[PDB]
Amino acid sequence: GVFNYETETTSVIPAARLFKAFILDGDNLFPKVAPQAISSVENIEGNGGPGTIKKISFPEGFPFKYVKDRVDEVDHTNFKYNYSVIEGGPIGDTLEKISNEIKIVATPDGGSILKISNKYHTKGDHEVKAEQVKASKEMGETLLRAVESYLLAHSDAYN
Ligand SMILES: O=S(=O)(O)c1cccc2cccc(Nc3ccccc3)c12
Repeated sequence: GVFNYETETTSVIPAARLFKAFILDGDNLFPKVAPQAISSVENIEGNGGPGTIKKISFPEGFPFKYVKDRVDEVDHTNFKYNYSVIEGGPIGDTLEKISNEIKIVATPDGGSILKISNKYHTKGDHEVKAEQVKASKEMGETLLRAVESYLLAHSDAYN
């Protein structure tokens, strides 16, 4: 079945720039700005649109070795990005996939709000518990803050 978790968070970076950097160039940026959270990002198949598979490797000592993420949809107009965790880490005989949706909305103060949905699809009925969702939110927030700091310090990046 499906467990749905939603959260919101804010950024001081304008939506279109954040989307370009944080969403569209995560493969380059994440290992660069947050090597302590993501060791590498490998493009396995696809040119960036629906169906593109990436392998995200975590550094030694992390709970999981890697996940493979599949790009589901990329909306350049409305700053929406949907992707699914389809292999590795928590995926296996109890969890089929985690389907994620991210939308970035402009705010009049020149920042943005990120609205995030994560839907865990389980095999049989055993539950997703707070600890796995908490860890996921922590990682996402660490990645956001690292990218934000980089975009603040490198004004010519992603204009
Ligand atoms: O979805 S993620 O792709 O990890 C993600 C991507 C980008 C930014 C995120 C910010 C906060 C939490 C996330 N994950 C999250 C995890 C559990 C519950 C709610 C949000 C973020």
